[PDB]
Amino acid sequence: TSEWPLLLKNFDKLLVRSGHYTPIPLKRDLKSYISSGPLETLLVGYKRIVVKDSAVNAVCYGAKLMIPGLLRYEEGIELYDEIVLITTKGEAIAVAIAQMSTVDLASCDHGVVASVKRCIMERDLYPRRWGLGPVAQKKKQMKADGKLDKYGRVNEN
Amino acid sequence: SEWPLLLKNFDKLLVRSGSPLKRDLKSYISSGPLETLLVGYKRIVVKDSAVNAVCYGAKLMIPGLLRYEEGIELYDEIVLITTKGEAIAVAIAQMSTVDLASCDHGVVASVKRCIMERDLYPRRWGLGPVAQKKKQMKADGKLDKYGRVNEN
Amino acid sequence: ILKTKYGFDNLYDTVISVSTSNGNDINELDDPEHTDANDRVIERLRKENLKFDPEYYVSEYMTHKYGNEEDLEINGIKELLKFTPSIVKQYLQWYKDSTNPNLVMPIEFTDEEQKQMQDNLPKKSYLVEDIKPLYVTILSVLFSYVFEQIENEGTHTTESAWTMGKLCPQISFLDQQLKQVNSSLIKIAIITGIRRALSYPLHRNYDLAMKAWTFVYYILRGGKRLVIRALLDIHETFRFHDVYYVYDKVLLDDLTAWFISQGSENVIRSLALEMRKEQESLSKQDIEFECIASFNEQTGEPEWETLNIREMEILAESEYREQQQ
Amino acid sequence: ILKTKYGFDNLYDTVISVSTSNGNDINELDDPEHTDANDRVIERLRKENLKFDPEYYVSEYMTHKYGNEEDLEINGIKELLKFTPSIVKQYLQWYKDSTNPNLVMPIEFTDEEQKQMQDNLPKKSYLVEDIKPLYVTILSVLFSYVFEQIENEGTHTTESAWTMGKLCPQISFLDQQLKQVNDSSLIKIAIITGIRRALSYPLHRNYDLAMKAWTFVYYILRGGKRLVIRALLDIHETFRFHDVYYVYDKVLLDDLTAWFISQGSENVIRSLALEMRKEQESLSKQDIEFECIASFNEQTGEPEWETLNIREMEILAESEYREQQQNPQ
Repeated sequence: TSEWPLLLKNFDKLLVRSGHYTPIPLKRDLKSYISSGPLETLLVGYKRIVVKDSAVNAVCYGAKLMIPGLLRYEEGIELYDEIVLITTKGEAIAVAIAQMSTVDLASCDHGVVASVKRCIMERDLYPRRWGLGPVAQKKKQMKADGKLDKYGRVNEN
Repeated sequence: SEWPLLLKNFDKLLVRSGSPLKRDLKSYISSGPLETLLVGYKRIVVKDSAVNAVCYGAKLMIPGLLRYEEGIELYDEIVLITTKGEAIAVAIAQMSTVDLASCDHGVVASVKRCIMERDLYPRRWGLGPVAQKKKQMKADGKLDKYGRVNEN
Repeated sequence: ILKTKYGFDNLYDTVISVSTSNGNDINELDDPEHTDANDRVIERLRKENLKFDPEYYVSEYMTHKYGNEEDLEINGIKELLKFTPSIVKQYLQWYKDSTNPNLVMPIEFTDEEQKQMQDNLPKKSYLVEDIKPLYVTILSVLFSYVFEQIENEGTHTTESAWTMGKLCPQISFLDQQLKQVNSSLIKIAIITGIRRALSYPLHRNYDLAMKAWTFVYYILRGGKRLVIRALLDIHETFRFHDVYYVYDKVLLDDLTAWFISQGSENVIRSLALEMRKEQESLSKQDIEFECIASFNEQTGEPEWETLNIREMEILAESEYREQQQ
Repeated sequence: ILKTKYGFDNLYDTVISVSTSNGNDINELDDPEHTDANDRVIERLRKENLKFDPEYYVSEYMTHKYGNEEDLEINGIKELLKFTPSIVKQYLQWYKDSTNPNLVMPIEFTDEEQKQMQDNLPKKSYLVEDIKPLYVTILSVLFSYVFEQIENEGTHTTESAWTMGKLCPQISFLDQQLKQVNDSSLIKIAIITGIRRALSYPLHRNYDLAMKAWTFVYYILRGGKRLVIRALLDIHETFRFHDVYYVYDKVLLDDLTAWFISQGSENVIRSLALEMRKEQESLSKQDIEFECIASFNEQTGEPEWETLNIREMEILAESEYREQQQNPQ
């Protein structure tokens, strides 16, 4: 009664056939049983909003999508519509609720575009990147050169 | 032409006034509670003996049905689930709630989109594995001169 | 790494790798853009041995031979084995009344088939030197098509293209070579079809695989036009798929167009007779796999053993007889 | 293997492993049913060092310090740093006018909070001997809550519990011990842990942001038992509402709130507020260290590790930036 997997809740609402009764070991994670086929067709029904790469990660963390993060939007998006947020690569980020209509998406210079209903993409697929050299490797090169202090640490100046 | 599934009809996408390839869904998908995406659909619980057929896109027949939800109407988009609560496929209802209760034969649903991997519920052999049995026979010398399992 | 061309007459590239980012689960090559012809054969053979499931194979065999009515009803093997695809029924009905059975079967293409040839196939002329891999591709793809027709009792499903693609080495592995560098190629194509039909589809049964090869023989005997009817059906099944259409682009568009303009009735008839001779020379003892017998106690690595499918059946029949005793 | 009990007073088992089959991505233990308390600390420390991304950290620091208006608008750091959650505003507004601000803050529980305490919490009596890990749990769970409240600018999202469970070692790692087997030191460890996790797991990884959250925990604790209950009820509700994460209420939060309501001490809470503040003020960037992968051996595959504190990472990044800006490329 109390414990049931997500898709097995409201178990009473499930009807049996007349005749023999075969009573209802643990399931796996969706990511573990999911096919490697073209499953993105399951989201083709939803209207789309293309998110700027700089805003992708925030959406994976469940954060609201703001005007600076919007790149492209579909016609006919009405307030509160269930939509899909996609990258420029065509990856599905999340299923979201439209927080402004297509007319506002065209005009507004600020505000909430959409709020996340269900995250689809892993966190840190589009992480914050450092344009210059990796810091840990820079410290190793400094140990090799003797450019570090007596305590073996990077000093100020 | 070569565009990704979710990027088709690209012209229909409007801009505001004023090239690395993507990954497979299985490669970028979160390990979170993503089965909530299917909570909208009405359900049909599939007998373990019929799970694999559904993963291969085959039609679901009366012998494979275990439980069905109230209010399933003909042609409704539904979800086929296991007794463990795993999502097998998104399917089209080929009979109503009244027929599911009465019919002793026929097509229950036709697969629209497979979700579960093939062979997660494979055909199983109740007795010992055959390859293991042949090794035990090599160790005992119960095999022929060529090193094969003989008739009798 | 230099790019390795593939598909019809090795004219294509890039398409397959792009498709794998879109959910192309038919492709079985790890690196399609940088795998030479010989390495495709090596990878295929290794992956086929990994794919084959002896317990699944043995279970299917036991259900067919010893299963009760309910076991057989859920499985469907007996119903599949009684099924005759529409294309084959057309041939057999014509053959039964034919005054000269060695002649080719007459075919009137439907309005739908004519529109398909006019609107969906390339209009370019072909000057292909190496035609032998193309006729072998036709042989392999006809097997995939027939097997799918039986398995689904003549109705396509959303996974019809997957089944066909998986049973065809020229599609799944982009392998038109079939044989490793250290008719025989026809025999290899038949054995490959059987091995793949015992490793990939829902129903894994030797008699079912042999039934499909027998039906390929009849299609080939029907002649060029009957083969075109089958090729058009295959082409349409892939064309209609939002992901798998890439196999029409890289192989089936040209294979079909080239066959229509350059296919030889004599070559097709010689192929029908050669494949039948090779098929009849085969037995279960020719169908071998490398299987995991155990796992290394110290390492966990798998210990491999070679078995033909008949040995698997005998061992399973011995276990069953001991259980029933 | 013998089963290892977990949660409140180590009374629970099985629940967590079953949840991982339902998409519990908060749990970070490989084997929750067979991992002892000390092994949870070992696993946590190893996984925290693997999780920490120095390039992400450094990028966040550089955006805050040197980013233009467009960079800062998309990031959101400056707006988060100006935000005061509602619970803190309530305390600060009361404190500003209180004639004696060393006393406890008066609290009148809302109709919803009263219905929550009546309908959602266990009604059993508590006789817990070891109360110190429970007060430390309250501390860690308050930091998680405060951090989430700031990061989301006071509005919950579908991932609010994920954030709360991740910055909390008693949740993600079922670790109430915090220290390896070879009060004040445990408090300092709890603060450092919160900072290390707040710079490794959430969207915004900023030291000033982590310290802001700890300062707000101090204020909540200073407010007293009832203000702490207001926060605990909010945490409890965020987990209760999730179809998967509710297991953390079952194994920890249901009992911790009910035990705190009936057995929580005003004196202990005040002593805790003053001790945590003293420990927080004794900290600097030099206390926040990580082991980072500098390279991989090409022939061996073993990652080559290097130890750095967050300040060394910042200096190295500032040197690279100055070289990029001062010199023509």
